[PDB]
Amino acid sequence: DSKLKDFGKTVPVGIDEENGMIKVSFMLTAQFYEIKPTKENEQYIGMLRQAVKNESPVHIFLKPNSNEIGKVESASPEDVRYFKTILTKEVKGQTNKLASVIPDVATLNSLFNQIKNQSCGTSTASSPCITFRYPVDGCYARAHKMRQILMNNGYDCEKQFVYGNLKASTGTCCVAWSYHVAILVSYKNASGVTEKRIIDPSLFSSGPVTDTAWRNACVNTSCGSASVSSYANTAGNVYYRSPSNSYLYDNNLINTNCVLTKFSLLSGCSPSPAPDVSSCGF
Repeated sequence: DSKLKDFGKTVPVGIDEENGMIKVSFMLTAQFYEIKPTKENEQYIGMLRQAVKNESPVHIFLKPNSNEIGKVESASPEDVRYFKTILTKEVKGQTNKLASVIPDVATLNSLFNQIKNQSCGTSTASSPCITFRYPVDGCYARAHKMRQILMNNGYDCEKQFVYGNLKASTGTCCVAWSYHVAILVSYKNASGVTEKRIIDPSLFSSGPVTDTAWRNACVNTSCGSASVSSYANTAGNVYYRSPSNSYLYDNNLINTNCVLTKFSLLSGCSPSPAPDVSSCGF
């Protein structure tokens, strides 16, 4: 209805009960949404539970200015068909050939610098800049844009998706996430042995870090309760991976650039929830 905020259609991917609240996660967005387990909400909650089970879409209405779900409606058959097409079990490899392994640490560091130079809030960056300074949401777009920079240099990489009750701190404020993603880059060390590091300037400004260290930064207990439930490594071209191992792609960065543009001026841990990006297509 008009009193509720239309979030649009999405596929819920997780549901749990924490502190008398039902916490729901959705595809692509890293934000949690909540719904109170009241008698009035029992059917909405059931619709969500079944949709999580089956990875099927629903239509979400939010209480205004909040992450609280006020209503859940069924998705159309056109919706079901549409979501099955974009959130797929069809695996599509990267078409143009690139080197999957960076030749040395010096080149890894060069790549890190090129990526960090594209941060929103730096004079070196070109539009759309990468919105590292806005950790609330958009990890998926930041990671895909980071990958593009590697590809501009003739390299590909992996993604690592980590999932759970995640919390991270900028040093001055906290965000909560249902998942996070960054690029996982393979490079040859001094002895020619392949090692991997995450690059993620939204969490580590200094340089590439181990994935172990990066996942730890996603469970920052100074922010509240946090834990990891899973992680998965994927091909770099995967834009988003669901907890059911379905893939979403963004091969022309249509979605990536749209999201980065939408968040371009945002910084810190507000606004939360992040602005609507449902209009960004693929």
